[PDB]
Amino acid sequence: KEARAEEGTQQRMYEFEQKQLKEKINNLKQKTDTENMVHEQLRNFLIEKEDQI
Amino acid sequence: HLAKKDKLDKELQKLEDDFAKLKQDHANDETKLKTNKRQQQNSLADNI
Repeated sequence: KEARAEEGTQQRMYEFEQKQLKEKINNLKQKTDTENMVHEQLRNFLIEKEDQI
Repeated sequence: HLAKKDKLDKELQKLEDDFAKLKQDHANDETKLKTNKRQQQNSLADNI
């Protein structure tokens, strides 16, 4: 029972850790996309301001 | 689990590199836009 339950808990923790880790590529892509969106908004802002001036 | 982690952790460096270059481009574009706008303001102020 020790062997079986310890392996089961080890796999539970490994799978939870895998769940947690299989998000960093998505987070990097989301970060790049958010930077692109911020640049888009601020560039529209800058172009509009220069045109108005 | 360790092999899973090692395989997951790759393809990341490309994300950071692409985002860094993208942010550099964003900063350059914003600086250029702001400088052009400020030059337009300078022209307007000289006219005034």
